[PDB]
Amino acid sequence: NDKEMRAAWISTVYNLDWPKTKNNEAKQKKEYTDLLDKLKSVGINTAVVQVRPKSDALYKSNINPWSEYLTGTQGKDPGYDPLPFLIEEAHKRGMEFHAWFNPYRITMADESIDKLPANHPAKKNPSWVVKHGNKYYYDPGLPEVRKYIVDSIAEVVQNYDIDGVHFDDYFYPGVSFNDTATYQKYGKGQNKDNWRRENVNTLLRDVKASIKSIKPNVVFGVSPAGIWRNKSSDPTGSDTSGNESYVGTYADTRAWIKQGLIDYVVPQLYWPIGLKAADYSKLVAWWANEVKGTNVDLYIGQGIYKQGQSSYGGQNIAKEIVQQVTLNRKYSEIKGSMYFSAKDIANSTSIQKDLKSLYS
Repeated sequence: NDKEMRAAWISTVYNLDWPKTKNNEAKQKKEYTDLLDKLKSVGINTAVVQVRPKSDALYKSNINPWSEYLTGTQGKDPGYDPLPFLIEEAHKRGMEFHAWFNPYRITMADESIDKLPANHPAKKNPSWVVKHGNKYYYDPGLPEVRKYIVDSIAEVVQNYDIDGVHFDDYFYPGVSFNDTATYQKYGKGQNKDNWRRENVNTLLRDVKASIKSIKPNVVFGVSPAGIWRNKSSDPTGSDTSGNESYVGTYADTRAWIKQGLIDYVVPQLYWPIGLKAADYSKLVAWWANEVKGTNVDLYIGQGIYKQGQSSYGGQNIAKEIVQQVTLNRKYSEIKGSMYFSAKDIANSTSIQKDLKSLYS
């Protein structure tokens, strides 16, 4: 058992949630504690903080360079290690802390691979690197890549009092990923798509095992995209027609659940109730079902960033959050929620009011 999960994602990429200010220890800290206070005032009991937004570290590592989002320049030492502060301030307020990693990302759109610092693992191991479109990734199919990611996670589990380790929804960036050489070396001739899915499964499985061998009671969870497979691809799938995690991304969430490769799962149900392509009410039911008779905790990823902007087709989730969570609580298999993202709680008094009424 446990109390209802009420988490907020605190994203560090492009300084989305924290920190707003660069090159200012005192202000970064105050911005974090101000943010935590806001989240705690509405019932948030867990902070899920992106400590590796981009093959980098918001912490002192012997493996991964300092994150550019602290100072503007990757590899630049900010003069303090943020992570202990971020954990200890969360714990002081009675909140759990999950460290959030992006495993395969190296660059964002259109950045140069030659502007990485010399000790960057992708600089030191160029054979690990795959270009897809306007971005570069670590190859999920290389054993050495998976070891490096396991070792990167293990360092944090060893050195810090985290409660959880968390991956979000980025696995493979598309079907056309140029892993031919790696497939030839390790794929045993298997169907390439299944091979890719199992590369992802293998990473999750090695990470869980590494976590447990250091700290048995630290949890491991993943927030994949809200659709695994549509009914049209697999009749046991969901009555939906959106994008499927099973094939773009090769995030085979069912298999993760069936084999207990994770302690919790957080499908991103970032759509309104009654939306034809991805109806929230249908997906909560489907996912409640997926975890029946397992020990995997299900949390719903809540898309409160959608507040009626034309960018998202006028979809307004924030407006119906009370309805969404009230529906969640009708399923005993659902053990709480994760809100994308913390800035939306911070910046909107109506969201605050609505969360307070759910969590008082």
